[PDB]
Amino acid sequence: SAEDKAAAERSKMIDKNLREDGEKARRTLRLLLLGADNSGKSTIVKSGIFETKFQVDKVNFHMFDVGGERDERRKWIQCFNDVTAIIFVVDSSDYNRLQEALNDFKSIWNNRWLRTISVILFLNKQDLLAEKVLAGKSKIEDYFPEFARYTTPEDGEDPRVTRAKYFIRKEFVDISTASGDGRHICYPHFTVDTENARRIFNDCKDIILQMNLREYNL
Amino acid sequence: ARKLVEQLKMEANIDRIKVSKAAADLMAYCEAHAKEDPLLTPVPASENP
Amino acid sequence: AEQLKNQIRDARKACADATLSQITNNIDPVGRIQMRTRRTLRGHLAKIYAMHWGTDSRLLVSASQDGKLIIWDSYTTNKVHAIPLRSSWVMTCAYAPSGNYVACGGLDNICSIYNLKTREGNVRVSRELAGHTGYLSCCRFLDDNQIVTSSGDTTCALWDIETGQQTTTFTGHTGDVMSLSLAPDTRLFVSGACDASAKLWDVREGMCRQTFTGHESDINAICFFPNGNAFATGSDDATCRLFDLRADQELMTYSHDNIICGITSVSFSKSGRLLLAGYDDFNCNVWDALKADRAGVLAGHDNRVSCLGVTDDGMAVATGSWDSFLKIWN
Amino acid sequence: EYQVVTILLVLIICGLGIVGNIMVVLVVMRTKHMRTPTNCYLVSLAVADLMVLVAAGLPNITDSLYGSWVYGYVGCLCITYLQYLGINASSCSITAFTIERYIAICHPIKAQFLCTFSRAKKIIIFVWAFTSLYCMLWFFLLDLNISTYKDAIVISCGYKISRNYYSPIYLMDFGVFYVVPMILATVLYGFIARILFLNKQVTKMLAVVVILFALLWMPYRTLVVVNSFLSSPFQENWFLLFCRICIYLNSAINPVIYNLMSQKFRAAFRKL
Amino acid sequence: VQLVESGGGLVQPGKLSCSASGFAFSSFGMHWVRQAPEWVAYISSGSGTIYYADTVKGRFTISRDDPKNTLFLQMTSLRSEDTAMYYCVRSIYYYGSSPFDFWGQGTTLTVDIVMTQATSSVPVTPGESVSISCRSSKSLLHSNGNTYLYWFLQRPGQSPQLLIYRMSNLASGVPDRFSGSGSGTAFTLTISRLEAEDVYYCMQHLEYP
Repeated sequence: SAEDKAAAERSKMIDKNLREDGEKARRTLRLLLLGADNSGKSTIVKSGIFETKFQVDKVNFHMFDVGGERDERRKWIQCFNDVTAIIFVVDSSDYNRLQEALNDFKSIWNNRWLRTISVILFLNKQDLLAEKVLAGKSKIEDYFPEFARYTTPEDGEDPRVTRAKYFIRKEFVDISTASGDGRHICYPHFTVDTENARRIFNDCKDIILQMNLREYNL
Repeated sequence: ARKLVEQLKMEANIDRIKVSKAAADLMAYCEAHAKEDPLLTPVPASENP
Repeated sequence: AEQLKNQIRDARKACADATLSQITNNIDPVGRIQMRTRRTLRGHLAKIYAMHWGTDSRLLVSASQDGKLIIWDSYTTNKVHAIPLRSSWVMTCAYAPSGNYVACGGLDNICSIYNLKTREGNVRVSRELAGHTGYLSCCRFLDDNQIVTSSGDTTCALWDIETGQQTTTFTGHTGDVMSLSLAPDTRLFVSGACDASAKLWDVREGMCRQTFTGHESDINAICFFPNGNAFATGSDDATCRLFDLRADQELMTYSHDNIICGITSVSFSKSGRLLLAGYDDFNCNVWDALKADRAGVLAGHDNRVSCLGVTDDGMAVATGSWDSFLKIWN
Repeated sequence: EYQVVTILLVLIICGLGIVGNIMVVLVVMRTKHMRTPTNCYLVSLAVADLMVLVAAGLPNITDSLYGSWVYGYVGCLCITYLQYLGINASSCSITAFTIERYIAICHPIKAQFLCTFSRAKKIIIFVWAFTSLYCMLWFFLLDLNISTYKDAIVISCGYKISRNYYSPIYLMDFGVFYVVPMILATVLYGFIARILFLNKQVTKMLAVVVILFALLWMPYRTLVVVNSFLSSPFQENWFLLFCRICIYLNSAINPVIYNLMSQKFRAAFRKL
Repeated sequence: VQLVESGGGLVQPGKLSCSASGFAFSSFGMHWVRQAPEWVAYISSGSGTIYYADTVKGRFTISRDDPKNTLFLQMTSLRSEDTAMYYCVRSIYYYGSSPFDFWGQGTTLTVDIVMTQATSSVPVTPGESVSISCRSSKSLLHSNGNTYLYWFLQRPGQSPQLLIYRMSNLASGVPDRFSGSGSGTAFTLTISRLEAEDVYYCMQHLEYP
């Protein structure tokens, strides 16, 4: 019959036009840009789902800033579980915008669907916190109650702010290394300057390599 | 608050029958179509492709 | 209005005469039946989010994460159309009862509506329904000029494809509304919401007629019984349950006592005694809707099954899953 | 006696790999993963380590008491083609797994875009075709002979032509299946060690693979290749049974060296 | 929505181009039915299938072209049997599709399974519910159950159309006064409530010539 021997030659051309559109959505490492609330999430690299893209040394990255209804993340987060790395930008200047990020980091990490994805934790506006310790207000001891007993090993330079910025970074990785199980681990950074378009490609090469260590039985 | 109480009377002042006849008529649809169901009773290959 | 909510709890659930298990105790069950993978509709290349069985029981769409909507022939495993999507984060799909229209909805708060039988031979979008403020979770078809739509901002719409704007808007939820389904008697529909509540709305009136509760986690799967007098939900707390419209209670609870993975999709049979259910333990299940048993298991997927439907005549069961393999059972 | 104890030394290390490679396939083909290329590159080794144990481990069990080819000519073409196929596919699906393993580690951002399940089939169906093309070449140089001096007219499954004239089949299997997996796993595992020293608890198990797959294929691939040059071929039982007890010992640890020392195979086995 | 062919070459025996301006003709079959005063080919989109004609089969070629939609034939040993009007057809098949839902122009070049009913001299009068019935030999309850049936409309105009595809159903752009019913290896076509602008053709589709 010339009908179903031609309605199946149609099916073998709709076959070969997905394996040429599926070899283009597998060549870019997707990401998931996720700031907290006006924390400089748009000033790190530079329809209703803002998908920004960039490439560094011939590796195309696609970051997916979701400007939805609110920061609930209850059901649109499972659509991004085939992703390489979440990016969690947080401004380190304020103290109401750090203890809110601590409540916004044990929800991403302690989860169900993101249990194989590692956070490239960016820190921004640290030159508005080092410029907020010379001001001398510095309510880090007042906001964070257990700050006053913290040394500063392995680091302009000032040991008062070096103990400060290492306190929150050790507070960031404290909820990280509780239940991470080696599959996914945080990768904190320090910075609003342009030296971080390499600092993600330099870090995603240790995210894939930590999968291929477990993939190829090493 | 001021609009929830008026929007609650639309789901409160309705009539509710017992669940027995609500499930007996659920089974009454089930018995009449338990022959023309190609997945319930595995009918032979006269029409299954 | 705290004490007025207890007036519903004494008039909708306290009016029960018995349970449903005492009705289906002396009923001869199906006992043990088994489906089998007749077809294997491979070709997708990402996670598959929704499918919808056509009216002639030999066509179905499938929506997947790779940005493709694909119409299949369920007899000869034959692809009919390739519809490339605008935003590839699609979570729902639809098939018109005329068979001329399909419609997707994604993360971009937008319902596109495609026309299949154009005179130019292609498939092109007829009316792009923008106007939601959250992600689109489900979309349906009443006729070729009426489409109901759930979204991720507690609002169910009721569009009109010729004009383009919402003729009705169903507010009155807390979280999102994750799935909705029209009735056979098409002047009513139901919607399962992400705040662990299920709302019975009304197409002609415009206000929500009833509100059903009982799930612990959030309801992401709803479907009508084919008589239009009942519907069965499925949430992420690994329990399904079937309510009823004339009784407003939870008559049948389809709880698997040894599973922990959440139900993703639910569709009844063409006779109302095969509750298909797509879970998160990488495989489906089959529930006898009468006696609440595990009469069959459609274990043929390796990742989670997200979409599942039964035809109008009752010919097959096609289950799609996150491993890009949609499989027809019989 | 002497050979009465080596009816057990052959038939329990060709049995632990004949249960260990069945332990591979029931883990791979009955789990619900996506069939990753390392799940596919090892079944190509778990059906090549079977044929050198279930078709080469016991023409030694049923012939240690006879001394002649008990299978005659219906076996000495049809079972010795499956002895030179469990050799050149359990040592050629190793250098196709090492290259897939080095590219995935020392170039991981350039090997999430190449290594696919549709690409693992592209090499394994290739590497079984290209070694069935080589083991069927034995057919036209393989037929048994009879010797009437031992106790009677008894000899087993030997060579049709003179042994000195069987040289170049034994060097193009030497330089392709022994010196390639001993050089391209020495270089391409030191490259993993240089990468794992820049950012290292598993690099000792990776240093076992280079030694254990070059000291267990060492005596067979140097005794077979010297009998092409010796005027009198070596024929004693105390050494030839030892130079191919390691061949069975190499294919009984490939479900352990390449498989059991993993992290995800053990959790996959714990669910089945 | 639109489709056109070109030609009508008058030449001694022993190339007529189409153009689907406004179509998706990279997703259409391309026939050429003769009906001289019955095909040529079925060049499908994705040209791996080129059937040919019962009169030559090795010449009178026809070459596919996708981007500008240049469907033509090649004048290679033209005979007196192809002296006809080739209607390129916007037919493509899937379960729900209508072959001959659209049709080209009767370019009019003046160069098997038997379903025989000529009746080529019938005057017409309105009002009476007439019924033509072209039946065939083999049972058209096929392996797929879809009857490749025989009732194609036409007119005194210079281009054809379709009335009854698969013995029952109506095309796109034609009126709905035509109808039909049938069974195994039969068809009773009920063209009733006649009017003005109402020849007529019945040919098979089951196998290439």
